Amino acid sequence: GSSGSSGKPYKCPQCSYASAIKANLNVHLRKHTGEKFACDYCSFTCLSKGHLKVHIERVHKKIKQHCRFCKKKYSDVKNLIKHIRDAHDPQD
Ligand SMILES: [Zn+2]
Ligand SMILES: [Zn+2]
Ligand SMILES: [Zn+2]
Repeated sequence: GSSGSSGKPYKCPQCSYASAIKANLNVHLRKHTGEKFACDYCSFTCLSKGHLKVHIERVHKKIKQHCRFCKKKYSDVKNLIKHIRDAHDPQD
């Protein structure tokens, strides 16, 4: 085999786990982490829901949007909903 000798230097700070590879320690620590809260507007993720609120309140507040029925542009997603409820209503 082309692999190196035994010893498992890369060790977990939280449990008895060890490996010979840094990527195996990185992947293992993902079990010990907190909850991932994802953004509703981008691929962003956070371990703190209060920082995720600030991310949306700064990055995705008064965000440009378009209608899925008439392709009209809108200045806020909340303004687009009122347009869909008036012009494209679900009969419910
Ligand atoms: Zn561990
Ligand atoms: Zn985002
Ligand atoms: Zn529309």
